Order: sequence, then structure tokens, then C-alpha cells
Amino acid sequence: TLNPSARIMTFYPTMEEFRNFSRYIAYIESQGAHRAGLAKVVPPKEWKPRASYDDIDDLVIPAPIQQLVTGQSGLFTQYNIQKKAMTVREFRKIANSDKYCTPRYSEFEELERKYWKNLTFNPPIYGADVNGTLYEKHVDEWNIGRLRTILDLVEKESGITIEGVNTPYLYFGMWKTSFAWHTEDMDLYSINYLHFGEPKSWYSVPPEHGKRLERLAKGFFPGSAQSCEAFLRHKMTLISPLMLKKYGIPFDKVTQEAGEFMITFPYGYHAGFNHGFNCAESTNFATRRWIEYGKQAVLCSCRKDMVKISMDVFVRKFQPERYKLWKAGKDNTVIDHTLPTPEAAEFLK
Amino acid sequence: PATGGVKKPHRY
Ligand SMILES: O=C(O)CC[C@@H](O)C(=O)O
Ligand code: NI
Ligand SMILES: [Zn+2]
Repeated sequence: TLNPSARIMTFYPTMEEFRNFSRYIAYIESQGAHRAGLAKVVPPKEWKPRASYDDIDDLVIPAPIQQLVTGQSGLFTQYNIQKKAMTVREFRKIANSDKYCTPRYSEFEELERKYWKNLTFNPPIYGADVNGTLYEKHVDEWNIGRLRTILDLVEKESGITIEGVNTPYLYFGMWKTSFAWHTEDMDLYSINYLHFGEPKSWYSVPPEHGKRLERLAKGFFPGSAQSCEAFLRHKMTLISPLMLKKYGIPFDKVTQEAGEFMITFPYGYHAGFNHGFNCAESTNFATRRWIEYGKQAVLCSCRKDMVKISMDVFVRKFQPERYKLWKAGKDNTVIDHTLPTPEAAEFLK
Repeated sequence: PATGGVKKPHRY
């Protein structure tokens, strides 16, 4: 009953609700936000993660990537070519240059049409996956560098750092730069804050319909699926909404504006593109509900360096009564994507 | 090892 349309919801927390992060996530899930697989959270007007973004021109983007895209009829494959390092000011000059700047347009639908029509032309540069944060160290609310969720158990118990997952990543985008369809590593949650600049548009498939998308993708790229079952985790696959609609895959879209947060939920597939020069900060996080997803996540093993997280510490601590069975490989739990996370019980009475 | 890796995808 809580958002049975499974559409993307937007929330407006007061400063008081905003202070406790994991508690608010539990709240929006009690409101059915997780069903769409993506949700927007507009922070209270008083809140600000940083006083000014005018002192970062010398920040270096170590490995910018040029996005070469090949495809047709709504199905594409993206090849990220690493380019020489450059500073933000240099990236900005190129981003706003006449060659890569956002084309003129009226409504969003028009820009979206131009994106899908020209994505294989004039390959843009994306300052993606950059180690770092732009938050001021005194910001305690929704600080992406320290969210305080159970995902912290990984670093606290194994002392293992997985950059981008338990640490923040910055993304400097320009017109037409894209992020392919995927769910988070280990099917975790993700938080994405657009610090400044032009918008970032998103597409999302309800977690309860995720398999349908995987099925559809496997059909479009049989060779890729043959080489790796979780090939989508390679983050190279682009699929247009027209193709999603044509094959009956449910989905929704939303545009994130500067100063707004986007939360992706476990096993929630998403993809998108940047409208123009901008900067976003992202990382992963977890809740008790994620644990079962982590245990059942289909992983990529055809490549080195892929993110892998042992679920042993979570099962042992949060599901001690199921731990022995699980180790024996006999845990047959079935995930119900509609159910909110346990921490939400508080808001359901 | 059981836990490790990096979020950044392999580039070309
Ligand atoms: O900004 C991007 O490149 C996409 C980020 C999105 O995949 C996320 O989960 O934060
Ligand atoms: Ni993502
Ligand atoms: Zn793979």
C-alpha cells in the first residue's frame, strides 16, 4: 500500500529529522521509498555541507575518462578511455567550452531526446570516481565521509578500506557524460549529493522487477552474459527508456538538482546522465535489511579488483541464529523487496 | 582475500 505505484518519492526532512541519518532512511522506507529503488531527499534550507566551492580549482582529477559509446536501436556499450590528469579549472573550461557545453533546449524531455540521439557522438570527458570529499569536517549531518551505518563494520573489524564503497568518491561531469545501468556493489545502498552545477537525471527500475531487467539485458548481450553472469557490474551497458518501455520493464525517471540528495536502495537498478558541468559526491552504506541482499548478491569474478565483501561478520552479528545454517550453505531465505528495514518498525505503529 | 577491491571500474 506504501507507494504501490513504485514511483520515485521525494522527501523534505526538517533539521530535527535530518540529524539522524540511518533513522531517516528507516523512515522513508516506512513510507515505501525503497520500492522505486531510488528516492530524492531535499535537505532543510539551513543545512550546507560547505561554505563555498570557489577554492577547488587546483583539485586534481587523476584519471579522467573519455566515454566512447557504440550501439544502435537503444542498446549501447560504453568504453571508458583514461586520459591525462587535469585540474578542475581545466575540466571546467572544457565542460563549458562550445564543443562540449549543453545544447540549447526548452523542456527536459527535449534534452533527454538529444542525449539518446547524440550519445555515440562527440565523446565527452567524465571526471569520475575521484578519491575525496568536499564536505567541511565540522558537518555532522549526512556527512558522506562518515554516515555511521552498519557498513562501518567492514573497516572496524577487518580494517579493510574499499575506496568508493566505505570512502567518498567525487564525480565532475559535463554534458552527455553517463553512468550505465547497475546496482551498487554487493547490492548495497548508495547516497549521492550534487554539490553544485547543472542537473543529473536518473532512471530507476523497482528492485522487485530487477530480474526482468537482467533477463532483458542478458538477451541483448548474450556474449557478455556468457562470459560473466553479472556483466552489468562492468558498468558498460546503456539501455534507453524507449527500449525499457518496449519490453515491458517498469521504470521511472527523476532529475536531481544542485543541493539535493539521491538515495539508491539494495538491488535497485539505475542509470543516468549529466546535463552539464557539475560535481557530485557518492559512497555506499547499509542497513539491517541489506544483509540478506549482500548474502544473495550475484558477483562478478571475471575481473580483478572487483568489490567483494565477506558477509560473515554481518550474519554472525545480526543473524546468529541463522549463522550455522548459512555457513553450511543451507540458508534458503527469500527476499521480499517490498518490506521496509526492521529499524522502521518504530514509525509503523 | 574475502573482502577487498575498489569501486572504480577498469578503464581502457
Ligand atoms: O554520478 C554518477 O556517475 C552516478 C552515481 C550513482 O551511480 C550513485 O549510486 O551514486
Ligand atoms: Ni549507483
Ligand atoms: Zn565480470
